[PDB]
Amino acid sequence: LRLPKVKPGLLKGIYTDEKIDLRDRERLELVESIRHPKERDFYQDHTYHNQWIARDLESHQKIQIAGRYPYFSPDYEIKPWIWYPGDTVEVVSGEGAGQRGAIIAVVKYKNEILVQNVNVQDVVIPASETRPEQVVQREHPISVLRVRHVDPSTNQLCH
Amino acid sequence: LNAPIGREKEVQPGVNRVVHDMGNPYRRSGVRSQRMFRDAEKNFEKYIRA
Amino acid sequence: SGHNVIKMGWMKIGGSWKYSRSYNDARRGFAKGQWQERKMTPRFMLAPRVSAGGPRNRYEGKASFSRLSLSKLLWAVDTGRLNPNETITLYHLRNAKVIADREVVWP
Amino acid sequence: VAPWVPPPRHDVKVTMPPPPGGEVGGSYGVSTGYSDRLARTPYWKRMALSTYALRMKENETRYPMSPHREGEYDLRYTVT
Amino acid sequence: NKRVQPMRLRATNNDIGQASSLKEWERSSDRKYGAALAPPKKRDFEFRV
Amino acid sequence: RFYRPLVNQGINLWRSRMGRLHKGWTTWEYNRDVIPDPRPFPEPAVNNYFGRSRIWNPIAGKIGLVNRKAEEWGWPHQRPPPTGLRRSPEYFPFFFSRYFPDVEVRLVLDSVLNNETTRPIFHIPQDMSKQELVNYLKNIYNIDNVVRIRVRNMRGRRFKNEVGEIKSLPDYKVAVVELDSPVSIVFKQ
Amino acid sequence: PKPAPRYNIGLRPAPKRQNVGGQFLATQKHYARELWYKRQYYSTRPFAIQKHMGSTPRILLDRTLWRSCWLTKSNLPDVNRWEKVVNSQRVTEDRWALVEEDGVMYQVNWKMYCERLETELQKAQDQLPQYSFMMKAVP
Amino acid sequence: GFTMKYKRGTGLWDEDHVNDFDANKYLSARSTMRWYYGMERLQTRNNMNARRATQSYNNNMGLHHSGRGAFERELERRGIQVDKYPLTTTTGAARVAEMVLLRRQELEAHAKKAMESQRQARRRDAPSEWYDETEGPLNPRFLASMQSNYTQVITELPSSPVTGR
Amino acid sequence: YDSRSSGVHDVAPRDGVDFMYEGPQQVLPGAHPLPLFHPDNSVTRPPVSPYLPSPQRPHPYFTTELPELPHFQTTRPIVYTVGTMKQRIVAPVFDLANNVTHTRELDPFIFGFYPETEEMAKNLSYWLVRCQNFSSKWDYENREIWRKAKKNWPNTGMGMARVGDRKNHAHPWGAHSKPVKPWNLLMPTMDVKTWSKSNRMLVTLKMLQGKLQIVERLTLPEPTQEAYLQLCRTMGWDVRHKGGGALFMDGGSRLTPSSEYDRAFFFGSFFNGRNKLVRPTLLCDEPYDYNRTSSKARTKGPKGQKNPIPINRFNAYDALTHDTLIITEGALLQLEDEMYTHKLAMLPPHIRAQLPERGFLDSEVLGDVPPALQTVQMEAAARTEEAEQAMYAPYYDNPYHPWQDEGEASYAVDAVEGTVQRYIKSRKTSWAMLS
Amino acid sequence: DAAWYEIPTQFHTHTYADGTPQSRSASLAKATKYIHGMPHNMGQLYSYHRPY
Amino acid sequence: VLLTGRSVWESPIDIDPTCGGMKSVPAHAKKPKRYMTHGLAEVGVTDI
Amino acid sequence: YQRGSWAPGSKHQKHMSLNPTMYLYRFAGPHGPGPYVMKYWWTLGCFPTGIERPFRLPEFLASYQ
RNA sequence: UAGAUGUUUAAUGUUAAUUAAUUUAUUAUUUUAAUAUUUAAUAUUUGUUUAUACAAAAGUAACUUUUUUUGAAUAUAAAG
RNA sequence: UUUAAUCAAAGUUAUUAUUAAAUAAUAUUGAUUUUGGAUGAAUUUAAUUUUUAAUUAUAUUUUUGAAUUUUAAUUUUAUUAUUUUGAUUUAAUAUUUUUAAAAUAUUAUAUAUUUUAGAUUUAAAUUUGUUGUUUUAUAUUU
Repeated sequence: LRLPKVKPGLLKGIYTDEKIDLRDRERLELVESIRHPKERDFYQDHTYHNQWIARDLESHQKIQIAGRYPYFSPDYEIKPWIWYPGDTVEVVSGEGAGQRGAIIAVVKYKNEILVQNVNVQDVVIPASETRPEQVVQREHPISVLRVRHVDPSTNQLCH
Repeated sequence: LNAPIGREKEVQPGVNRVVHDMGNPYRRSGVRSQRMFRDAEKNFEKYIRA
Repeated sequence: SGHNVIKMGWMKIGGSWKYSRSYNDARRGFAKGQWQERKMTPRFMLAPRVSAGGPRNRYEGKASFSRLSLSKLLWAVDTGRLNPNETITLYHLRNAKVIADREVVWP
Repeated sequence: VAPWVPPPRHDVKVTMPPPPGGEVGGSYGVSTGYSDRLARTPYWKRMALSTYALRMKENETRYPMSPHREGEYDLRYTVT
Repeated sequence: NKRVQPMRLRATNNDIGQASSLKEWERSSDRKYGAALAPPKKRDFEFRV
Repeated sequence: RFYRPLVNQGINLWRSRMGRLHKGWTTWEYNRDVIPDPRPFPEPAVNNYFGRSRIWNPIAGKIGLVNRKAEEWGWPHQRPPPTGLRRSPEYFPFFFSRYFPDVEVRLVLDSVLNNETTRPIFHIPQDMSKQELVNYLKNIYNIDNVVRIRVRNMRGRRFKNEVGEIKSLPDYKVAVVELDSPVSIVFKQ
Repeated sequence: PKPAPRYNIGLRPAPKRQNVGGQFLATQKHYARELWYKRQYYSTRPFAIQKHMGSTPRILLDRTLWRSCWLTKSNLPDVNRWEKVVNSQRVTEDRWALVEEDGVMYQVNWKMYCERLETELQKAQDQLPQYSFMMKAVP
Repeated sequence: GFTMKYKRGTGLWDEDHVNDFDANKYLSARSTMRWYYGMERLQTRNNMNARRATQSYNNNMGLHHSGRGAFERELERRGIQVDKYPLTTTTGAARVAEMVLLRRQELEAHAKKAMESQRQARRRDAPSEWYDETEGPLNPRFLASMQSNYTQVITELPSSPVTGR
Repeated sequence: YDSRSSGVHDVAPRDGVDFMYEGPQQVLPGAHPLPLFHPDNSVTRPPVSPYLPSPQRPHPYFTTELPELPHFQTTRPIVYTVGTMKQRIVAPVFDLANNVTHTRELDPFIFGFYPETEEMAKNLSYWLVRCQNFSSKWDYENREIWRKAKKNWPNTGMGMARVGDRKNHAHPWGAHSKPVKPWNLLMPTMDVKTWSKSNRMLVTLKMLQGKLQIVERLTLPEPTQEAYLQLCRTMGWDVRHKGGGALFMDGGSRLTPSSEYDRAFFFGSFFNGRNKLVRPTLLCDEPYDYNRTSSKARTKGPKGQKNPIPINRFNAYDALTHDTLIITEGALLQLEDEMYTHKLAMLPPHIRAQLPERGFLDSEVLGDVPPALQTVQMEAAARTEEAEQAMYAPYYDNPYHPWQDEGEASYAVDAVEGTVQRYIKSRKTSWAMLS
Repeated sequence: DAAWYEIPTQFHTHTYADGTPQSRSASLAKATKYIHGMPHNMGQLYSYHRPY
Repeated sequence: VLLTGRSVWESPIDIDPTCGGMKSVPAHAKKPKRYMTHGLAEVGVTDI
Repeated sequence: YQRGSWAPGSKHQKHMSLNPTMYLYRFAGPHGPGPYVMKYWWTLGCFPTGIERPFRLPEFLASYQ
C-alpha cells in the first residue's frame, strides 16, 4: 500500500521480453533431448507405490480450489431470490460504481447476474483448424451482492 | 478528520469520495449478520444532519 | 525482571550464569538444608519432648479463651457502640462490631 | 432386543409407586420405585380411582421397617 | 509479600477463627465457632446403629 | 478435599515406612475424564483402496438395515409388515421384482459395428447368471438363437477426474453369448 | 484486596515466556510470535495494516485484519481507492501519490500515476535494441 | 460440591452471583444485547429445569406436581388452609407493582403543576451574580440552555471578560 | 538511535497543506505549553456545565442558590467527610427538551469526593484484568501431545542428542511444562471499601472536569432507535463512534425512581457507538470465593474471587472512554440511600453522636418520621412486607413480636439430664432440640 | 424459534425435486453411485487416468 | 452460461456436502428442539 | 544415523531404523517440480512415486473450458 | 564528554479513544525443524551379445471385448 | 585490439482461504450400506471395592516414621455442554512459496576503514595444583 504497483517486470528489475518455462508440455521434446542419453530415468510407465489409493490434495491446492467453486457449500444461494431476468438494477461498488442496466440472465446458484453493458469483457474463442482465433465481447456475470434495484418511481436504492 | 456533529464540512478535505457506510465490523460475516445492521446506516444519517 | 542469584545479588536476564550454581538449586525447590553438617548434632536429636501430646497441645476440651482486653470495652461504651444501660453480652460485641467473629471460638 | 419388556414387580397400589426391587424380589441397586404406568397416568385420573380413606392407606408409612421383607429395614431408606 | 508474617508454629485462636470465618462459611452453622474443639453433644439415648 | 500427594522430603522425609508409593500414575491431575486416543491409531473403517483388488467387506453393518427398513416400509412410523407377507413373494420389494424387473443389458456398440460377428458381447450386471440372461433375450428382444453363454466377471473401470479424485464405473459382467447366426450393424455409410 | 496483577497494562501485547514472571503473568502461547508482523525478525512493519489485536473493533475498515490473514480480494476491494474514517464514516476517497514538482509535492491520481509507469517504461524498453529472454528450468 | 446454591437467584438485578469471567472491556452494541439476553437466559433456563425436575419428580413419587399429597388435598376441600404462611403470589406482587406505579404516575402528574408555580414565580429576565466570570469563563454551549429561561440574550458574551452585571 | 540520519522527510512542502512558520505572533494548531496526549478545547469535548472548569472556581457549577429557578435539596442530609469537597455543589438538572428546569444540591460524599490517582488506579487495574477473556488463554502441556512413551531412540549408541520422548517446548509439537491454562490466572478480589471509594472519586473527577449533567428523565417516547438518536441531537450528546460519547447511569425520574431501566430507553439504548448504559449503583456485593483451595478440581475459571463484578457497572475504563456522564435523578436517590448508612458509620464517635439531633437518624420504622421516598421496586417490597405484617399473629414464631413470654419464664435446672428448662406458668415451654 | 432447520442443510438432500423425500437415505446411496461415479452431463474429462 | 448468456437456476451438479458421510446416518435422523436457545435470531436487530 | 533433517527431501545421510523411509523414487523438491519430475507429469500422468496426486485442473481450464 | 562510587529494559510507538507516509529497538552463539552450502573438477553409475521350463503361497502400481469349461457360481500373469 | 594478474553481491517476489484452539450445561444403543440366511442360538458382558460419578477450612488423633476438615438449605439453579448471527466471542495464521540487481584501494605474502604504518587468544561452558581440561558450534531462518 505504500509504493506504486506497475507491470511485474518493470520496477521489479528482471525485465525479459519473452519468458520460456521448460517444464511445460509443449517444450517436452526440447528438454527430454537436452539431457544426456546416459541419464536414464526409471518408472517411465509404472509407479512404485499403489496410486489407486484415494489421497487428499496439498494444503495450498485446496486453498486454490475452494475459492474457485465456493457454491459447493450447503445453501450458497441467497436465502430469498429477488433478482430476475428483466429487473431494472444499478451497480453500487467496485468497478464502475453507479451504472444502470437491465438484467438479462441470472446465475442463481452463484449469487451473480448478467447485466447489459456493465462489466463487459472480450470472451476469446480458441478454435481448431476450421475457424481461426475468434474474439467476442460479452458482459460478464457480476455478483448480486454489489447491485441494487432501480425503483420504477424513485430511481434510488430499494430492497 | 473529526468535528462536532454540526461542523461536518470543515474537516481536512479530500478527493472524489462517497461515504460507503459505517465500519460496523460485522459487515464481514455472512449475509444473515448483514441483514441485521440494515437500517443502522439509515438511522445514523439524520443524527448528523441539521 | 532480574534473578536474585544468592551470594551475588540481582543479575540481568541474559547475564552471567557461571556463578549461579546454588541458585539453580533453589529454583528447583531442592533443599539440602545444611545437611553437610553431619558432625554437629542439632538440638533436634537431643531435645527430650515432654507431654506425649505436646507443649501446648490444644486437645479437645482445653479451655483456651480468646483474650478480650477490658480497655477495649471501656473504649466502646464511650465511643457509643455499647449502651451501658443494658446487660452487655457476647451478642452485642459481635453486632456492635466491637470484636470480630474470628476472635470468638469456644469457649 | 426384547419384545414385551416385563412390568414392574408390585404395582398393586394405584397412587404410590411400587417399592424397589429385592424388597419384592428382584435386583438390589436402586432406592426408588418407578411405575411408568403410574406416571403416564395423569393426576385427575390417579386421584379418581381412589378415595381419601384409601389414599391414606397406600401412602402408609413403615419408615423404620420394610412393609414386604419382614424384620428388615426399609431398603428404600438405608444407605444403599 | 513483605506484608505477611511467618505462619506460627502452634495454631492461634484468630487462625482457628479466621479459617472458618470467611464469607464462604457464613452458613456452616455446625463447625462454626470452633465446634470441633468443644466436648461433643450429649448424643440421644434412643441412639443405635 | 483431595489434598495433593506431597513431594518435599526433609526434616521428616521417611517415605520408607508408612509412605505407600504415590509414584502410582497421577490420576487426580488428568482428572479431565475424556478418553485419550489409542497410540496405535485404528484407521477409519472406510476402505481407501480403489484399484482392481477392491474386496467386499463381509462384516454386516448396523445402519445398512435401518435404511433398508425404511425403504421397504416406513420404519419409525409405519408398522412392520406381517412376516407371512414379509417372507412371501408378495412382499413389495420382492413383488416389484417378478413383475417389474430392473436390469441393464448394455451391448457394446464396439463389438458389432460394420463387422459381422456371431458372438455379441454384453455388459450385464453381476447378479444375472447365464440362464437369467438367455431368458432375458428371448422374452424382451425375442433373440432365441443362443448356443452357449460365457462369463467374464469384470471389475468396473476406474479413473481420476480433472482435480484427480478417484472415481469408478459400476462393476459389470461380460457374457460372450454364442449366437447361431452372424449378426452385424449396418452403420449408415 | 491485594492490588491487581496488571503486568502488561494493556494495551501492549503479551510477553513471551521469560525466566521471570509470576504464576499469573499470562505469557504468549507456545509457538506464536507476540509481534504479529515480525514473522521474520527483520520483517519491515506493514504500512496501513494494523491487526486489531483486542476486543471487538469499534470501526473496522476493509484493509485492517480482524481474526484473518491478508487477502487482496477482500482486504482491498479496489486498489484505486483508499478508505478513511471522516466523522466515523467509512469513506473511500481517491488514492494519490506524492509525485515531484518544481520543489513542491502535489498529489496526482494513483491510478494515473501508475498508468504512465506501466507504459512509459514498457514503451521505454521495447525501443531498446535488445532481446531479453529468460529460459526457466534448464535441466 | 459446595458452590453456594443459596445465593444464585438472590441478586437484586439478574447479573450478580454469576461468574462471567469471560468478559471484555469493550462489548459491542451487538455484544451487549447478547450479554443481557445471556444473563437473562441462565436465570430462566436455570430454573425452568429445576421446575421441570421437581414436577416430573413428584409425578413419579405419586404426589401432585406441586408437592401436595393425599392429606393436603383433603384440607383444601374442607375449606381449611393448608400452608402456614401463604406468601404473596404472582397475582399478588405483580399487583403491588401497580400501586407504587400508579401513585407515582399521579404524583408525577401533579408535580407538573407544582413545578410551573415555583418556576413562573421567580422568573427574572436578568440573571443574578451567577452570570459572572471574573473567576472562570462561562460555557457558551450551556448558555444555549439557560436562554429559554429569560428573554435577555445570555448567549452573547464579548471576547473581553464579563464582569457579571 | 540517531541512525536513519537522512531519508525521513522529502525536502519539499506538500501542495496546499504545509505552512512554514510565520513567527511568534501567530498560533499553530495544537500548540500548548502542557503535555496533553488528548488535546481538547471547548469545541471538541465541550463540558456541559454552567461555568468553565478553572483553578479559581473549585468546580464548574453553582455553589449557591440561583434564584431564577426553584431549588431542590438532596433526599438524605449531607455530612462532610475526609475526602469531601467542603463546599456546596448545586448542579442544574436538565430536561429531555434540552432545558434547565431546576437546580439541585449534590451530596459531597458521592459527588464531592476529591479524586486521587493512587485509588482510581485500583479501579482501573481491577478492570483491565477482570474485563479479560480467560478461557481463551489456554495452551497445551507436555502431557497432552499424544506421542510415543518410549525414548525415541536409545540415548547412547546413536549419533544424536541425549533426549527421550520428544514432546517438549523445544520442539515444534511439544508444549510448556507449566503452561498458561485458564484456571491458573487471577480474578482479583475487590471489596466494598476500595470499590465504592474508587468509584465515588470517579463521579467527582467527572464533575471537576465539567462533564457531569443530571437529567430529569431518560425515557424515550417510543421504543425506536430514531427516538434515541434524536434525543441526543437535541440534548447535545455527541455519541458518534469516534467523537467522545456519553455514559448513561439510569434510574428513572425523581418521583418514580427505578433500579431497572425503562423498556423504552433500554430498547433504544442499543446503538453501535460511544454510548454506554450502567446500573444506578456504585456499591457492589461482598466478595466471596468457595473454591478457595482448589477443592473443586473440576472447575474452569481463574483463581480468586468467584463473584466478579458484572460488566455493566460503573468502572474506571468506561468512565474515561465515555467522556460525558449522564445521571438521572432517580439514580441520584438510590446513590444517596445506599451510601447513607455508609457515610454515617465512617464518622468519628464524637461526631456520630450529634447525628440523632440533626435529624440524620429519623427511623422510618419507629414512626418518628413518615416513610421516605423509595424506589418503585423497593417500595413495592415495603407494601408487601407491610401487608403480611399480620399473618404471623397466632404463632409463637412471629418475627415482629419475637419472644412474647420472656417475662414469665421460670428457668429450672435439673441434674438427671443436661437440661436448663424454662416454664411459663408451670407449663414447660422449652423445646428439646432434635438431635 | 422452531425456525431453526430441524433437518440440516448439510445432510445430502432427498434428490427428489418432486416434493417428497426420495427413499430418504436409502436412495441417496443409489444416487451417490451417480456422484462418486460420473454424472450424466459429464463431458470429456481432462486427466490422464481416464475410464477407458 | 457465459457464451450465450442464458439463465440457469438449479445447479448442474448434485453436490454431496457430506462426502460419503450419510452412509452412517439413520434415515429417521432429525434434529431435536432446543428451548431458550442463545442468540439474537428470535429478535431481528436491524437497528445495530 | 540421522545426520541431516527428518523430511524426505533432506540433505545429509539417514538410516532406515531411526527414520524409515518409504522408497520414493523421484519426488518434488522444496522449490518446485523441476524438469525431471515433469517428464512424468506429461507422460506418466502423475509423479513417479505414486504418492502425489495429479491436480490436472488448471490445464483443463487452459485448453478445454 | 559528562549526573553519581558501575548486573532487577527503556514504550499512549499511527491513543488497541488512530486511519496516507509508524518509515516501530531487534535478532537467545549452543538442545529445535526446515532450507543453504562445504566434502564435490568427486565415490558409485556407464548396457554390442546367453543356451529357455511349467505348482502354490506370493501382487493386483492393473489393464482388457474378443472365445475358460459344455459343470452354475467363481477366479485365470506381476516377489522377496 | 591490448586486457599482467587479481578484487565485489545491498535492503523484492503473484492469485486463489476462513481453518484451528479455549469457552457455551437444551443429543446419544457402537461412525463408514442393506442381520441371521438354520429359521436358530452365530449379534450376550451381568457380581455391594476412591467407578468416564472428580471432595468450601489452618484443630484433634493413632507409630507425631506420611498421613489429613464434617449437610448447606433435603428435586434449587456446578450443571458434562451447539443453535436460521461466516454460532458466539477471544487467542492463534501458513505454502505451490519461485522470487531475484553493476570493474575503489593489491600487484614481490603478515588479518577492514582507503597517508601508505601500527595492532591481534574465535567464542560459550568446563575446569576454585590446572583461568591452561581436552566438550560444543558449517551457515541461515523459525
